Amino acid sequence: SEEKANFCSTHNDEVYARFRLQMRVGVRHSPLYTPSNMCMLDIEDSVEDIEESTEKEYASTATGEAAGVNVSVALVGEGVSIPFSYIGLGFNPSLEDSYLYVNVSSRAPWVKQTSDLSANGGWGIKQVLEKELLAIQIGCDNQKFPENPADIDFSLLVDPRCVTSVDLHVELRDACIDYKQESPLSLKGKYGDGELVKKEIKDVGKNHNMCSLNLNPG
Amino acid sequence: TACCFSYTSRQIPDYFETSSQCSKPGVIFLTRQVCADPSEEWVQKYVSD
Ligand SMILES: *[C@@H]1O[C@H](CO)[C@@H](O[C@@H]2O[C@H](CO)[C@@H](O[C@@H]3O[C@H](CO)[C@@H](O)[C@H](O)[C@@H]3O)[C@H](O)[C@H]2NC(C)=O)[C@H](O)[C@H]1NC(C)=O
Ligand SMILES: *[C@@H]1O[C@H](CO)[C@@H](O[C@@H]2O[C@H](CO)[C@@H](O)[C@H](O)[C@H]2NC(C)=O)[C@H](O)[C@H]1NC(C)=O
Repeated sequence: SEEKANFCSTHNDEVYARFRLQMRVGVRHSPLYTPSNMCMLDIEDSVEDIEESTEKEYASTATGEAAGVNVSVALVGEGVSIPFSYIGLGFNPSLEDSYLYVNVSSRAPWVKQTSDLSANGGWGIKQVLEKELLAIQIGCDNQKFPENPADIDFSLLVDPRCVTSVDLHVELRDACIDYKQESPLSLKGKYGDGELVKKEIKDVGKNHNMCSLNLNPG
Repeated sequence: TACCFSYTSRQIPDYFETSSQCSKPGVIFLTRQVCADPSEEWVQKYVSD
């Protein structure tokens, strides 16, 4: 990018995290579901205390609800804030079984500098690596039914009544990795077929409703 | 009605038992709502239980 490279070049010595999640959720609806085009999006950031630790807990939490499915995606850091800036939904509003696509991306440092994790002899990196958690939860909200060190640490929790499948690719990496041979910060996470959803998600706008929330930069 | 598809590797620091048929077994832990396996952290639910 125009903004990007000229920034990255200016900070050879730094490490800025970048989080990306592409996720496809197999959806199905209840008999009573009533098609809707609605789409609810939120990104909210929390600070909590571990009294055990000196460190504070920083969670960035992205939520989206379309198609009767409600999705939560929380990235929980300990002493370190990786903040989300963008969430994208792609859904089909109909009653039929379909797929739901979720993008989540953290803030771009060239847009609004995150913290530099290399500092203090890499203090932050040891944190991300040692205690970073990814929590993804998926529910059929409001619906009523008839009755190794590179691997990201994620809990993936879902409701089988509306969720038929989940596949996702997720990455937590050095933002300027495209200008580095190595980076101490490079985390990967797959569930199901990630390499697929990473391609597929890049072109569902033809046959899906698409909503997106982007946070103010600055 | 939860069904856990991926657990957290790092046990830290009420409960549920996903064994309601389900795809897999698990312990959802209220804390977020984080997901677990059967290995050692059964301390918290079987040791602190
Ligand atoms: C997840 O993130 C990716 C990356 O931002 C999004 O990919 C983008 O997808 C759109 C449509 O899905 C592409 O649209 C482009 O413009 C016109 C639309 O009229 C289309 O005819 C072109 O052929 C072209 O596809 C865009 O190129 C694409 N960008 C990249 C880098 O892949 C995707 O929308 C996001 N998924 C969501 C919100 O579900
Ligand atoms: C999706 O939405 C449902 C309904 O909003 C959430 O489940 C309820 O959570 C409330 C408290 O917020 C509980 O008292 C209810 O017992 C829960 N179930 C129902 C059917 O109301 C659910 O947590 C949401 N899931 C996600 C991932 O956000």
